[PDB]
Amino acid sequence: KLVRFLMKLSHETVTIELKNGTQVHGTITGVDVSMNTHLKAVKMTLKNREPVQLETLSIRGNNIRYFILPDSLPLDTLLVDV
Amino acid sequence: PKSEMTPEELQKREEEEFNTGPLSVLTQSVKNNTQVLINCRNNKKLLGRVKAFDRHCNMVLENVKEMWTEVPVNKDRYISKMFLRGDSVIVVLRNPLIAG
Amino acid sequence: MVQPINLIFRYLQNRSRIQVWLYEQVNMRIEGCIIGFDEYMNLVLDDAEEIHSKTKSRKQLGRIMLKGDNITLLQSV
Amino acid sequence: AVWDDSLLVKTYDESVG
Amino acid sequence: HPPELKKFMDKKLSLKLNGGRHVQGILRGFDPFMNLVIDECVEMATSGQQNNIGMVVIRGNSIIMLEALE
Amino acid sequence: NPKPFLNGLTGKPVMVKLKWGMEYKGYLVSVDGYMNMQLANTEEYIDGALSGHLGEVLIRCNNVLYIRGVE
Amino acid sequence: PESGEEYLMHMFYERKRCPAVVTKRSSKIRNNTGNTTLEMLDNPELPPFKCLLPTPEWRDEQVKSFQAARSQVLVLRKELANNNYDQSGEPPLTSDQEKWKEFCRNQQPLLSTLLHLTQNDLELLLEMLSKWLQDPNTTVDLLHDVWLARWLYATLVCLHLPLEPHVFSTLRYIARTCIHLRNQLKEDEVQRAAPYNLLLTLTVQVFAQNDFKDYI
Amino acid sequence: MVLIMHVSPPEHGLLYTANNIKLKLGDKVVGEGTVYIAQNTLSWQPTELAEGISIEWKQVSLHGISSNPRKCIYFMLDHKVEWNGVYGDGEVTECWLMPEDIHTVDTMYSAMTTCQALHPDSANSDS
Repeated sequence: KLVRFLMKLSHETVTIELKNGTQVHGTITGVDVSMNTHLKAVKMTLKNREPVQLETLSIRGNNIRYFILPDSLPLDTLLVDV
Repeated sequence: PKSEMTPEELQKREEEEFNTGPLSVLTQSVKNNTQVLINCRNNKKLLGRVKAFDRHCNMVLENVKEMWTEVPVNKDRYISKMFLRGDSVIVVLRNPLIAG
Repeated sequence: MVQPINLIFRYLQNRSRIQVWLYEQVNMRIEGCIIGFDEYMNLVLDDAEEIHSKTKSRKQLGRIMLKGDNITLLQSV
Repeated sequence: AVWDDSLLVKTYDESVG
Repeated sequence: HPPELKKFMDKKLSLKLNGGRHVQGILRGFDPFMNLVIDECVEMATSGQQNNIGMVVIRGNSIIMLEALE
Repeated sequence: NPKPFLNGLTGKPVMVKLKWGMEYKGYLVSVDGYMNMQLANTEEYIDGALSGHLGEVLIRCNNVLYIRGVE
Repeated sequence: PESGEEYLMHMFYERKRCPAVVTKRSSKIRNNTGNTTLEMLDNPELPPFKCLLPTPEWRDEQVKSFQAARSQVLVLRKELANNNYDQSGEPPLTSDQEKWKEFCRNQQPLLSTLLHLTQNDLELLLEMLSKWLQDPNTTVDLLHDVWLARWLYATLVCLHLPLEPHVFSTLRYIARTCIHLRNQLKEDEVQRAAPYNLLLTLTVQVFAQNDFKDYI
Repeated sequence: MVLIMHVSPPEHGLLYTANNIKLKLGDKVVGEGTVYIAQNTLSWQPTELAEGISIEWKQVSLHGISSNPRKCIYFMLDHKVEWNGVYGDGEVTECWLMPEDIHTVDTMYSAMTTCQALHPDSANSDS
């Protein structure tokens, strides 16, 4: 059911920390049921390396540590599950 | 104790499970607006309040302080809103005493 | 063709002492006698021991449940 | 836009005074 | 899936496992869970030494790299 | 088998060794279908030394190396 | 009644008979835990004189100015990438810190200089700048020691994003020390407290480390 | 797992195949060859080498479209690839598929994305 929360984040800009310490910053185009996350206008910084720019990026759900959500995100609204 | 029940009883069951099972820790955070200390898999610890969680320990957290050490200095980050993937959790400790 | 489950049945049936190489570790192995298991290869081991390779020393554990996702390799000793 | 090598010194200075 | 490791059946393999461990041996079987049975398994120690460990079961997830020796 | 063994440990002192090396000793309050565990009066051991008293702890299933009963 | 696979079917059925979730409390010893608490980074001075602090209208205005220079750096960086500027073609920079201190004191953060530094360089320069506030036996001022402030700003604009987590940490130390410095200000003038106010605005606003909100 | 072997076109499940693709692993540009994007594996066969690389989808942490100078595919493997005499002898490997025709980049990305969705997991215990 929480993946359903992530699926409502289309068009939101997030920072995602991956299991390997990589940090991905971009705009969510979609999240699927397996948590695979698709983004555009991406800036990705591997742990201790230079940031690279990507037009599009898809992340395997099992590679995600956490999402840093937009401060302004209305959680209470998004968490209503009907 | 049944493989398939009514959709009303099936939410009730999951709610019984969250109350009496190992995940009651998370239930207590949501219910009492208390903080949990999570020993995250990335070595680091996360201190914050559980806004929502599922059977897999995926969580929506607010006012998270991420804390770690490296070479011997203590480090931290504040994250106002986070979605934590369940399998990144090692242990969860409720009511952790801190400064005052 | 040899089926992995058939090797397990055999070790359980023969009460063989087996040694498990671990996924996340290298420096330590687990040894014991398989008295039970499940489809995920979670194992119940009697007279289990930690084997610390660098010192060739052992720590007695008695009866344990070892999670299958830690298994890299199963060897009979 | 493009030039004004100062910029970072200028925007800091004006942001303070 | 079945016709992927099928070609390696009774062949001598070199397997790099995680944690920088290396083993060599003959593939005698596998299952859908990707557990392998390796016969005449040889543990290649970093000591340079080699140990005959007989027939073993190896979990597919622990295999980083697979190469045939024939 | 794994399931009956684990149920047999509920309400008893246990020692849970994690994949990462740490050990947690305490009373096993409850378990679930995923093998998540809840311990009471938990003490953490890093390298066999007491590193702290944690009280009530949830251990997520996927971190466990082994579990054993104490005494 | 098993053969090979057969014991697996005896087990799937054995666990099916089982309650799956069992809960067992108290019985032996139990009692409330005395615990070991948690070693925590102490919160700064709250501070004295909330009048020295800035207007929201000012904060929001100063953030526009930052984000604008940030976006204008991006413009210049893209124009460099089109003209095939290989960052790796950049020779090795000193790690001396003292050789650096003299450079920043005496040379300014002009784009010509600043654009030649990799994310890692900026990363390191910031750690340097951080340490340059975190008690140099110097009576630091920012309002006076302008070169510091000027660089701190520049360095902050330039930092490529996402920012690594230790960059956030070595930024929160800058937050803390100018919180400190500013608390030492009377009413020691609104303009003398001005740099710190900007470097806090930024920390809370730009780098969204709101666990500062109440110091800006 | 990653297999090192001569790679031939897969029977069925193949989504995309193109020749004239340069593969870059980490720093070394390995060479040019043909890519095969199939439901089970992502594989590449150098034209000037005997052995190729075949990768199970579960090993591809992420993938996307970049421009080194130029429009190309980027992907990351969850482990360090040790390819004898090629690339290998720092927990992940960075990779690029660089076709001479950039018009193919979009088609390759879409195909890799389709395959990714075909490879989900149970409860998981990663890093």
